[PDB]
Amino acid sequence: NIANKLRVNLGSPTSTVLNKINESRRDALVNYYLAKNVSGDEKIKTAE
Amino acid sequence: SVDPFIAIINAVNTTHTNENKTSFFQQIFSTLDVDAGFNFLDQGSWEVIIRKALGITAEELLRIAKYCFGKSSISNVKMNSKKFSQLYRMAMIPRTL
Repeated sequence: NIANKLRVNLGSPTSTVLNKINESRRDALVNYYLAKNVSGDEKIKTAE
Repeated sequence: SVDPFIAIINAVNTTHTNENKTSFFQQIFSTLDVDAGFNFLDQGSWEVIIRKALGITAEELLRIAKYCFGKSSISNVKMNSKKFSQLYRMAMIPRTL
């Protein structure tokens, strides 16, 4: 609730806060994709 | 420009055209539905996005919904593209000034 309604007048799609949102989201998504759900036959462990 | 002036006088432009990706309606109101139910007598999840667009507070949005619909049918409103003009009109005349 609080995350959906702190987005009301703050976090506009033309700002810099949403860039930090995306930077914190990619660090979760890349590590989670390294954790699960690739073709596991290829040795994919790091971000490179 | 043409689209906010139209949206002041008449329906917000909902036709996706040969522009970049989308229409003026999805450019301003990020994700809503023309001809959807809006219980803005109480609240909803649209109430975040309308304040994103127009820049209104809560009670000023309630007063701006008291006008342009009357104090009888605030609850069950099926807002087409012409009813969003009733909200864009009364709240973009101040901010362009």
